[PDB]
Amino acid sequence: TLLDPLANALSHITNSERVGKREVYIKPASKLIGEVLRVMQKYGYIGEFEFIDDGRAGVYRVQLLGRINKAGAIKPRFPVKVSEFEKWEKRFLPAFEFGILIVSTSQGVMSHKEAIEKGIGGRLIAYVY
Amino acid sequence: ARMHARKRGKSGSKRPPRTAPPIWVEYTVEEIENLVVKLRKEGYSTAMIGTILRDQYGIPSVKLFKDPDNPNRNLTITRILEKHGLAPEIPEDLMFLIRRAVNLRKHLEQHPKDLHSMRGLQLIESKIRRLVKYYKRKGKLPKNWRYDPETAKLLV
Amino acid sequence: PGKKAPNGEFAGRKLKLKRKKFRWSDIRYKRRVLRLKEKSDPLEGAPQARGIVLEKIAVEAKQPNSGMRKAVRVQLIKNGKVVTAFCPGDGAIKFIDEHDEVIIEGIGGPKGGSMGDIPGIRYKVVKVNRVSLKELVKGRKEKP
Amino acid sequence: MKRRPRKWKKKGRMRWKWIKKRIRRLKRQRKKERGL
RNA sequence: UAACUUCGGGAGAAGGGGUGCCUGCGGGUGCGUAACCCGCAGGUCGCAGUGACUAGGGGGGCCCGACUGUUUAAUAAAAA
RNA sequence: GGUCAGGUCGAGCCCGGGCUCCGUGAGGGGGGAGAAGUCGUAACAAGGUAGCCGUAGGGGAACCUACGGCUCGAUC
RNA sequence: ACGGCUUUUCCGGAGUGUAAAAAGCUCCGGGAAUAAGGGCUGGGCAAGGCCGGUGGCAGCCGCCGCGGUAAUACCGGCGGCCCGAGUGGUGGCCACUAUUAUUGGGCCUAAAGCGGCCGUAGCCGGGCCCGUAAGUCCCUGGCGAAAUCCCACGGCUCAACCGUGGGGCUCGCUGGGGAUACUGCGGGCCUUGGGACCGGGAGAGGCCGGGGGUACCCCCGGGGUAGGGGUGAAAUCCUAUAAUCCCGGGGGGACCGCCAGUGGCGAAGGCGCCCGGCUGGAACGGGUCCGACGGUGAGGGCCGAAGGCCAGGGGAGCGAACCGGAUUAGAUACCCGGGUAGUCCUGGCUGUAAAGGAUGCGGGCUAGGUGUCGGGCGAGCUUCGAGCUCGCCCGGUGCCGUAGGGAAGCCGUUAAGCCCGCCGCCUGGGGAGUACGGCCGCAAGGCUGAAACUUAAAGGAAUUGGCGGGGGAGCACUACAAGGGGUGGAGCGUGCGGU
RNA sequence: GGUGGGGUAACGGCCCACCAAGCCGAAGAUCGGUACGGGCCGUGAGAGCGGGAGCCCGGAGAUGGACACUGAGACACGGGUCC
Repeated sequence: TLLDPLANALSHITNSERVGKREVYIKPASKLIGEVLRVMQKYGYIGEFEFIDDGRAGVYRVQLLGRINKAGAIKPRFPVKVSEFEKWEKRFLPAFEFGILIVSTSQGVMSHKEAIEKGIGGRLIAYVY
Repeated sequence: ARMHARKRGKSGSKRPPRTAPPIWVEYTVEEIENLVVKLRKEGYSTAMIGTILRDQYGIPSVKLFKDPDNPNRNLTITRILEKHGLAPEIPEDLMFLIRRAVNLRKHLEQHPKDLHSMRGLQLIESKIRRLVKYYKRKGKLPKNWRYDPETAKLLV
Repeated sequence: PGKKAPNGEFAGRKLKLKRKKFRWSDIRYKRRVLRLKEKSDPLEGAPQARGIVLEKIAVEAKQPNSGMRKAVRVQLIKNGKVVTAFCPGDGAIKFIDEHDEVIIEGIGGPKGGSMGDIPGIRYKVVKVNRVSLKELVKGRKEKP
Repeated sequence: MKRRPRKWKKKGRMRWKWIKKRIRRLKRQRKKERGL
C-alpha cells in the first residue's frame, strides 16, 4: 500500500521529466509536499504549482521547466547536525552547492544551504538537482 | 489489491466534492433523522438504510449535514442510531462475518470433504480475528472478548 | 526481485543479524573464525619446520607436462607427522641423504597449497644439515 | 532431498536420477552395515 | 538411573544417603485428645537400630528358541 | 601450649555420573587423484527407442519399464 | 690515461665529554687510501630473438605457460633492467574485493524466490486540527588521565627525538535553557487504502444425490467356415470343444469424444456428459455502511499431481515385476502375445515434481497499436431474440512495439524500467545433499546439515565453420535406373606385402 | 522476594530460622568454544576490517590447591602450615 506520498511525488516528477512532460499531478496532497514544492520553486527547479480540492487529501498541479536532472526522497530520514553536511552533499550531489538537500528543521523545511546559514540542523527528507 | 485474492477491482463510489447539502434536498435534518429511525425500526442495516434513503427519498447522503448537537462533527447513520439508542451492540460488519462463518461451519459439518469451502471459512475467520483485534484496540468491545466457534451461535 | 531489506530507521538489529547470518557463507571468514586451518595444519601454523628424511621419492609431472620431480619424505619433530617436501634445484636430490635433518618451508602455490605441475606436495626443502640448499646446489658451500 | 538443478545437465556426467538411486542404495547399505 | 528398543520396556538397571529409643509439636479422614496413617524439632545409647526373625548380589559380550506353556511316571526339562 | 569433645573452611585419595578434546583398532564403505587397462555405448544431431525431473520395481555397468509432469524438442 | 683537490668515513694523537669509561664533539698528522651486494631478464612487468650445454631427460613455473635437435622461458658466459646497505623466500592481517554490499552486490536462461496460501512477534505504515518535548536540532556548565595523532615556533647541525601553545581522539555520559518541521505519545475530525452491504449477470471453483453417452470386455442363443491376430519380416498366441466376423439378449468397471478456443474458474496442486440441493471466491454498477481497521511476515498452521503405505471393497481396458515369441556377436531393452501390484470407491498416512511465468508479495509513475472473456454506458441495425455491428470506462487473458533495461536471448503498463516496504535465498566447480547429531513418519522416505582432501576452471548468451541414420533445392556413368563388355575361378607378364 | 536475626569496617541470601513461588529465557537463558579489558597499533579515499606482547591505567598469579599469625594495609614472589 501507499507508504510515502512525498517519495511517490518525487519519483513521479523525475519519471515525467525524463520524458519531458510539461505538467504533472501529485496525489495525494500533503503540507510536507507543498513545502517541498515551495522550496523547489524558490530555487527555480519547477514552475507554477497550485492546490486543488477533490473531497480527499487533495491534488497538486505542477508545471515543469525542464530543469530537474533528478529528484528523490531520502530515507531513512537521517538526522544531521550543522557540521555534518559535507558527507551528505558528497553522497547525494555531483558537485559542491550543485543541488539542494531538502531538510526538515525545527523552524520549518528549508534548503541545506539555508540551514547552514541559520546555523541549525534537522533531518534530511529529500534531495533535488 | 484484494485482501486474499490479490485482485485489483476498482468498482466503487465516486461522489462529487461537496461541503454543504444540495439545495434540492426536500427533507430537513430532523425529517431525515426520523426517516433513519423509522427504517431502523423496520429492521434494515445501516448500509441498507443509507441505500434506501439515497434511492427512494433522494437524499444523497446524511454525512453532508452538520450535526446540530455537535458543530465539530457531521451527521452519520450510526451516530443518529446511537443518539436514539438503537446502534448495534457489536459492529455490523463483524456480525455479518460471524453469521456467514457460522453458516459455513454448519454446511461443512454435513460436507466434510469440501476443502475449498473450508479454506473460505479459514479466510472468513482470519478477517473476523482482524476486526476483533481492531475493535479491541479501539475499545469498542470488552478486552477479554474472544471469538469462539461454539459461542458464536448464541450471538447469531 | 525487490528493494533490499530491511531499510527502516529502526531496523538496525535485523540488519546486523542478516549481515552476521550471511557472513558465514564466506569461506575465508568461516575458516578464520573457526580456526579450521590450525586444527589440521601439520606445521601448527608455523612458517617453517624441521624434520628427518625418511626416504627419497619422485613424482610424475602432471599432464600435459612430463618428467620426474625429486622429493623426500620428512618426519616433523613437532608431532612426528610425515609429509612430502619437494627438492628445488637442478641436482638437489644428490645433496640429501637418508636420516638427515632438513628444514622445510611452505610452497608458494595458490592459497597455501601445491604449485605448478606437482599437486600434492605443499612443502619444499630449504636447509639440509643446517646449510642452505641453494648454496649447496650453486656449489659455493659444502654439505657437512 | 534438497535440489541442485545444475546436476541434471548431462554434459560429462551420469543421469542425476540414477545417481540419486545409487546414493539411496548406498545410504541403506551403510545403515545396514552400521547396524541401524 | 545407561546401551538398546517392537516406545509398552529394559527398571527394583547401575549407583548413593537414612533407619533404634525417649520428650513434645504439626497434617490427613474423622463429632471426638475414638481408630488408622503421614511429617517436623530436640536429647540420647551401641561395634552393630530391616540389631532376632523375615529379607534380590551386580554388570558386559556371543549361540539357540520369539514369549507364557508341554515332554521320556523310574539316569536326558533341553536348542526338543 | 598438650589431651578430649563439638562447629566450620577444607587439600589429597577412592567410587559413580555428565561434557569437550586428543591416539590407535584387524576389517568394511564409498571419495579424489593418477597411465598409453577389460565390457559394452548411456548423453551431445530426431545421438538411431527425444531428453529430463518425482515415485516404484528391475538389470554386470552405463539405463530398462510403468504412472503424472516440463521443453532445457528436431520433423510435418 | 695524465695533472690536481677534500677527508664525511679509515688509522694515530691532544682536549672536551662520563660517577669512572666508552660513544659523540673541536682540533692536528697520513692518505682516494678502508668500504656493493641482492633479485630479475616471454607476458602480467623495466630489461636479449645474442652466444655454448641438455633434446619431454634434467629442469622452470605465484597464474598463463616453456623444454620432443633449431630453447630470448632450463644450466652457464657476455650484455641489460629494478631497488641498493639492503635484497629475495615462507606463514599471517588489510587493500585488491561492489567476492559480505547501511554508504554499496545479486536471485527468467550463469549460485540463488520457500510448491502455494493464512497468520504471532518484529519492521514498514493515508490526510487535517490541537497538546507534551521522549527521539531530533541549537546554546550553555561537569566530564571522557597522560603518552600516541595534526599544526606553528623554539632546543639537540636540520631530521628522527624532546619542550611550549592550539586542535583532534577516547565512537559517548550527564545538569539546565530554547525550538516543534519530522518521529513517538494522548485527544479530536475525515475517506482516498482495505473491509461490510445491496442489484443484474459470468465461470470445467468445491461437496452430495439422481438420471444418461457411446466405446471396450465377458457370458448365453442364432448364421457361417478355416482361419484370426501381429510385425520391417516373423514367431509366441486364439481357433475344429466351431475361432475372426454379423445378428438378438444379459452383466460389469473405468472415461465423458467433436463442439474446445493465446477460452473460462481457482493461492497453488488442479478442475469438462445432463438436471436438483448446499457452498466459497472474484469482476462490474453503487452522492450505500465503518472510518487506517493496512503490507510483509522469522517461529507456527492449512492445503498439496503422480507414485508409495495401512485397513476394508472393486477390478472392464491399460500395465512396473514376471513369464514366452522375435532382433542382435550378446539384448537383463526398444518390437509382439499374456500378466500381478497399481490405476477406481470408503477412512487415514506419506508431503514429494521441469509443483517452471525456472520470474515472491502490496503501492505510485513511465508512447502507442491490435485480438479475445465478463460487466457497464452511448449509437446504428434487427427476424425485437439473453440477437448483430461500432465506440468508450473498469477488470482478466495473448501478440507486436516506442523511451528505457540487459552479457545477450529478450522484457517493455501482465517490466526483467525509476522509486517507497517486508520477508526468503546466493557468495568458484567437486567432495555433497554425503558423514555425524537431532526432529518428524508404520516403512519408503522428509526436514536440518558439515569437514579433511581435490580442482582452474565449472557455468551463461551469442558468432563462423564442420557435422546429423533433420528439412528443402540441385548436380555426377571414378552414383544409381536401362543396357554393352568385363574382373573375382586357371597358366603366365609385371608391381606390391611377407620370408 | 519478604519478616526477624548473626557476621562484617560497611549494605547485601553473605549466612541462619520462618513465610510464599517466585527469578532468567528465541530481543538467544543455560550450556559449549576462544580470550586479560582499555588508551591504542596495522591497513584502507572513506565507510570498514583485523590485532590488542613491549609504553600508561586497571585486573589477576607466584609449581597445582587449601589455610591461617603479625600488621592500617596480606590470607603476603625473595615470611608461615598441610596435601
